[PDB]
Amino acid sequence: GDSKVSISFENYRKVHPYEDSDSSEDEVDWQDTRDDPYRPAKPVPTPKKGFIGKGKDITTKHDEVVCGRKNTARMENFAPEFQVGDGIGMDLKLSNHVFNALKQHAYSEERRSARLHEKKEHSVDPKTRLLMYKMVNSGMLETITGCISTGKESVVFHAYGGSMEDEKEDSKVIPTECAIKVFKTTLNEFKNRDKYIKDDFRFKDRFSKLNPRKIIRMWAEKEMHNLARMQRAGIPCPTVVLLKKHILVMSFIGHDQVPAPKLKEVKLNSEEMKEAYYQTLHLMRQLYHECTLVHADLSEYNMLWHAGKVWLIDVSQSVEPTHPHGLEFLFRDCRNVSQFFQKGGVKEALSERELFNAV
Amino acid sequence: PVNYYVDTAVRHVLLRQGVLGIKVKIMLPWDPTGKIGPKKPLPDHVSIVEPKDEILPTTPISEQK
Amino acid sequence: GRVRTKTVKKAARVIIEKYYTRLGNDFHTNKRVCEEIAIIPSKKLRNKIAGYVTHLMKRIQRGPVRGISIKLQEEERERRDNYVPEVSALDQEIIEVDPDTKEMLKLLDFGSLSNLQVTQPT
RNA sequence: AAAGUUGCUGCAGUUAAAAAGCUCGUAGUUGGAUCU
RNA sequence: CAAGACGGACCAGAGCGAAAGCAUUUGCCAAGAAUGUUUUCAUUAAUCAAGAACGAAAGUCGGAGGUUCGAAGACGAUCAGAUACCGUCGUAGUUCCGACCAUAAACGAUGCCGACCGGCGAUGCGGCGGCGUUAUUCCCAUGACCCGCCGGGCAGCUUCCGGGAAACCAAAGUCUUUGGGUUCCGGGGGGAGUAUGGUUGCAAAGCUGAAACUUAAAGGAAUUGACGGAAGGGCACCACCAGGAGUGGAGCCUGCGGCUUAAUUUGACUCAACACGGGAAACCUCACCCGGCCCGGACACGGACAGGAUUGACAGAUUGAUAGCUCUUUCUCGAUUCCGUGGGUGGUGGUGCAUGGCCGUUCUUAGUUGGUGGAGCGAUUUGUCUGGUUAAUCCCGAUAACGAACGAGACUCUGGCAUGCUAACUAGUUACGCGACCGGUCGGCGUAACUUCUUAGAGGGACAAGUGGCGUUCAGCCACCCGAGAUUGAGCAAUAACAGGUCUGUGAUGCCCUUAGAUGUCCGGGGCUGCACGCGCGCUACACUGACUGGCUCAGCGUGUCCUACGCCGGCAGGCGCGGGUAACCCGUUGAACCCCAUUCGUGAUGGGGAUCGGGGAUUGCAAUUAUUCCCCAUGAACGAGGAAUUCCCAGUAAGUGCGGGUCAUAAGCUUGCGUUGAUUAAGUCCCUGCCCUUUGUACACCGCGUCGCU
Repeated sequence: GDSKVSISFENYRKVHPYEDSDSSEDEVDWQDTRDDPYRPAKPVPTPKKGFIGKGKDITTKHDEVVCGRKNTARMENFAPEFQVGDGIGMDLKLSNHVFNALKQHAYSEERRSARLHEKKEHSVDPKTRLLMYKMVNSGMLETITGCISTGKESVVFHAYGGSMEDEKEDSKVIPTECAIKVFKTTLNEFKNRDKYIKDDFRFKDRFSKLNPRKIIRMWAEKEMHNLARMQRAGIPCPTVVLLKKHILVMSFIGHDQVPAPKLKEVKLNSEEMKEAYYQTLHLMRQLYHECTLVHADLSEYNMLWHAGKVWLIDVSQSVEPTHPHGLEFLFRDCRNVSQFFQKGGVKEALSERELFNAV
Repeated sequence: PVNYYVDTAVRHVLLRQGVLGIKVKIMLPWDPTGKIGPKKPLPDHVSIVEPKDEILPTTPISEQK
Repeated sequence: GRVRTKTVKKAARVIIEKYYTRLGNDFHTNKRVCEEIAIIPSKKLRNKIAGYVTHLMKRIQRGPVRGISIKLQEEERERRDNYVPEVSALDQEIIEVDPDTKEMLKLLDFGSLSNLQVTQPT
């Protein structure tokens, strides 16, 4: 009937001189004529007396045959997702007990598809801007001046802080110039940070099932804690005044809304480079010994030169020495610092292994 | 085969609401062209002719003709 | 890798099932006679059908085929099927029997048989 | 009335509502054959 | 040694008890089922309001004694918030005597008594009959066994008796073919077994027990699997290992953002945007801006108009413009019209979330769906698998399934092979002759052949074919011979989908917006390219395996009525003349580049590398100002192999190298193809990521937001 691998009965065919006999070649054409059933009936206006004719051949109003054909034609105007068949080619006398059920199903199906579509349609950030405006209106920050540096994970904005009129003895002094770092929460690229977050015992049980916004908040809290630990040990770092969600406010490094230049961008002399290398080594030793943390992101951009002093920033990725990758990260940071110092012409700069042993 | 069996014909109809597209893909049959259908069959169908039922040997017969 | 599909295997099966006589274990002899019977399209289908025909008649020499059914089965299996030994294994010279069965025979009026030997269930 | 969703006709009671924790026991209800 | 406790292992779907419950020896006291009975009474019975005895654990009064364990209570750890959680002590209690309490998932979630309807053999007790075995062969009975049978039990297994919504039940059966007897008790979900009343108890609480009101469902079985983060399996150079080339580090081009601007049209924003919109824009393009020109307003009505509706216009003023665009100048033109009312046209003007079509993506996957047959009332299920097999739901074989169809495969184009075929003056060779040079060379000339080279058509050829192992010895997998190839690269691509892109490709388009100082047409100029900065491709390099120069020497697609040969002038860019080619006829034997030999440079920001900048020259174009290009001197800067991260690739492959086409009046750093040189590593995995696929469960449960204020 329809198989590809087929059998042929040619040898059993006896006689066939004139194969194209005019018996199977009937020209069947009924579409464009008036003999096709798939054509409108050209409806008669509705009778007022309720029937057509008289006597015994009175064709009444509903007249179950006529009403069935009419209900079939009314099915033909259903929803596109409905499937009818060939109800006009075969004489289908469909009744209201059946047609009304099918009509109800068509309505329910189209309505539930519309509900699914409507549920589908019902599915710095504006929340960060609202938080910044609320902080500015609260008197903590006088005015948001501008953006100082744009990073991959966070945006740093320089601003002028306000003068709090509340005479509290325990009130922290608000700096005149402040840097607000807002962590980017709309970027999905922050996925490798769990390599430096899950290994910390202080937040592993919380970051085991935290949301990305909660992960950003925990990262901001860890950065604030690292900044507080660095400030407690006397290391040069920005002092955090207040932290709100994914936005952390710290002391700005510079003057007249100008950020402090990085070590790579600063053209320092040989004695200045030696002093900067010594200050960086002392800061690394203090962080390893007193702060008990490894920066793990120490480079030329992470260190800023201000008033002849080296200041460390971006301590969000900093981890403790007890982490399983703390020693390798400290060695990598020491190697980067040694390479940066050797590039600057510091002959007194020790090697990576010597710097790792001394730190 | 989709080049010489199906007859794709797209047309646009203009209604009150807008435009409806119509695709009609009619696959031509076999039975080579007595005004109907292409010559070559579908490049997969193999049809096997049944053998003529031959005479089994019973006795060696030499008939001179 | 190189696995034959539905069409080529089914075609080779029906080519084995009927026209088994005219083909053979030699490869190329199959090739042309496939062309002589099945009006087949490309030669890649042909040379793939004629491969499985040879690979299936090599398999015939190992015994029956689980997929085909023709009642010919070479000319040896027919000879093997109607084997008759010279002496029936049922006409045994002596048979060891349980006394219960002998009681059944005696109750059956068949108590005078001579080839029976009553053994005891030791 | 449909209501066999008040059930004598004619409902249910393992899991959907439901058989007392168990036994004795009075009133009640029903009670083996057997006399033409 | 003492103190109280509890009788494990023996302990089983066994036993007894009305239930709760009931395991140490021995004795005493009454009880009790079943059995056996040619025993005695003779209907004395079944179920039961009231009423009564018992009723686990917990609890309550008095006493006794208190091993252990232990509610309460006391410690210690544990933290954004622990107060559950865990380990240590410890009261009542747990133990015995005498009185209350009378409740349990007190369950078989299945009242009691009686009859019938399938089968089977285990187990406990009693009884009956025995082939036979043991008490060291027992001297006869007798206990421990075995083979049966009966009655009454606790259970089991099997069945298409039958029933049921089904799960299941041999009773939950013998039910619309509806009646053996009898007790209790239910009537949608809550409110609620709550209030009130009565009664019991010392008490806690028990028994009895509503209403108002509120709600359209609550609830029981069974089916598919969204979903699993639950687990394994499986596949992928848009994943990894080993690696190669890199990108990211510089300069430049281009695209997208931001910043400016009169405008720096426009869409697209993980893969599935960012050398994409054939989108490399002097005008056009061109939508955008700054200003002008025209009606190119069809057709219908009304008014004007022949005693003119009008059109076009020289000279001057204005004007970038022989822009009557307006004024002066007064010459033309014979209804071709004009002004409003209507509604037509033209839109690169709005909505891709109103659309068609096309395209992209899930997916270049591995599925999709009937027919007949089986099971179930039905949702549904088998077919569509236990396993093996493959690139493939590709296949084998089991098998209540048998056969199919779409997809994959087959197919079509291209590549490798044919000294067999077809036939070449628009292709080539050989021979001979003619030469030319020193028997060798000639792409240097002509006729005999001829098809090997070149063309392009048929036919052939390769199939796991043969061999050896592996194999559920099937399906097929590794290795080898012979062979040109034991096998390339693409096109087409299923079911179901996406608010993916496109109204900006259409005289495709629905609702529209505008339509005469127009979002319509055309023109002039500008802009799309403007630059502090960011993000993606791409191109040059970082020098010695290199650069310069000279010499040498080989292609393939494939364009061309513009492609160009040849001769002359010029250093080049170019210019002039004469030709051929509408094309295997001519460019062209396409004397391409990398590469091959020789010279010089020798680790130097060096002659590496040419970003930036001046001057000149030529071409194309109305117009090169924003350098359009191309050429010649000069200027010679960052860059000394590149952080985090990241892309692509398995064999004529990656890389290196140039040629053609598209865009093109002028043009490639893009892209589509094409040859040339030509590798390393691996031939394996789920380690990352992504996608699968099978099994099991499977259609937001609970404990941890408030203070005050007056009317």
